[PDB]
Amino acid sequence: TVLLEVPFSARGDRIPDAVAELRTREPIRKVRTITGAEAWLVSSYALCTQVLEDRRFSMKETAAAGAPRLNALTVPPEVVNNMGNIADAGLRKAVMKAITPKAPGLEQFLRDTANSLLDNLITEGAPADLRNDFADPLATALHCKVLGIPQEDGPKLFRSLSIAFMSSADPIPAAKINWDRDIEYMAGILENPNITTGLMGELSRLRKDPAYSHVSDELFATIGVTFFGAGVISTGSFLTTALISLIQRPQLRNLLHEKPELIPAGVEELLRINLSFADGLPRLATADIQVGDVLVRKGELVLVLLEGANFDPEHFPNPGSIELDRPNPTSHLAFGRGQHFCPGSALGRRHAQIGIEALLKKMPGVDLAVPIDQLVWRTRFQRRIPERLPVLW
Ligand code: HEM
Ligand SMILES: O=C1N[C@@H](Cc2ccc(O)c(Br)c2)C(=O)N[C@H]1Cc1ccc(O)cc1
Repeated sequence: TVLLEVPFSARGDRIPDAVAELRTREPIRKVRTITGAEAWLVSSYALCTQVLEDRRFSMKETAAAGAPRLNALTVPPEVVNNMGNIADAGLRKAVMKAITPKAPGLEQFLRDTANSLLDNLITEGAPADLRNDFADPLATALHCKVLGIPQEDGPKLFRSLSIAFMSSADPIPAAKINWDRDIEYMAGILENPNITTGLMGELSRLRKDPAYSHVSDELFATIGVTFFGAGVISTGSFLTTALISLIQRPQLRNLLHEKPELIPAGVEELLRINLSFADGLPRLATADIQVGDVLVRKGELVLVLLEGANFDPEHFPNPGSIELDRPNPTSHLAFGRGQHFCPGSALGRRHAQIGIEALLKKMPGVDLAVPIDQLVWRTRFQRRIPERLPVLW
């Protein structure tokens, strides 16, 4: 037999039994990735947290030439260090402030957009596709608003994402074509006097402030492309797979419909059980480090399996059940942990909370319109998502 291959399954509606078996028997284990490289797969909560909290397991160094790779880069190697570059430029605080869900009227815009999308699906009649005609457009509209760019430019930027977030064994020619085009777009945005709000409006002002005169135009444009792409793919894919988990739990769907004040706690549990990340989070050891029973050596690749941690019964008893009264509800790893913890975590929560609130009000009887096994799971991608999510109500 050949060495165990990752990823185990592209399905986002069920966790393979192999995960709990590995976690119990071999919570750090050698595997082979799609590139042919070997890596250490970490699958318990305790070891996942250890890796993510030790900066000697480096994100930036995953991009080094000659390193064992989870997958091929779809961005320039410097962009793997995006958050470090933002910090070095003195821009971290300003970026964080621009992506909070607390801007005036942002939540009202999200509710208005979600309700408009749902009204259009109702008018058209069932079946409706909740990914392509709800979750993704809501994510795209949110990110255009947060960035300050025209809503009408969302669709073209969005069309780059089915390639940009591929998890490929080899470089992707289309990823470069789309990247260069999207960078050119954001560079034009920085020069566009109509763009005065949101993240791009703020970056456009900082760009002309003397305290930032030597920050490169490349970085300013890159911030726009990366925050659009990462935010849209992550929120769209999370909401889509959360809606599946909700539809498959009619008792919970009815509880949240009747008591919407529980939606935040329900979204936190949906984050915990979410299988949206298709691969473990990659890190390269910069030193020899003991992790459980394995001495990881300098230069080796480690993969932090989020669902390994989030379904670990030693941390979350009865892990496959959504329970709204856990004592450790936000201690999941859905947004990562440590140096690279997701900077858009609050916006991602609010996107999902508002999307679910609106859906349950407009379509309280929402149900799958096809048997669940008929969903088509995207392969070789950095997220797990169904190509279409057909529902009736
Ligand atoms: C539910 C939605 C979201 C989920 C589940 C999610 C998940 C994650 C995870 C797990 C990481 C850690 C990656 C790693 O450590 O290797 C991360 C990082 C990141 N996320 Fe999110 N995310 C979401 C929403 C967003 C949003 C809305 C934005 C921006 C608008 C965003 C931007 C980023 C960026 C830029 C990073 C990289 C941070 C860094 O390298 O230090 N995410 N996200
Ligand atoms: O900001 C970043 N940090 C790192 C780490 C990272 C990688 C994949 C993700 O899913 C997440 Br989330 C984080 C990076 O390599 N790239 C960007 C995200 C990004 C944006 C647009 C793209 O086309 C491709 C990647």
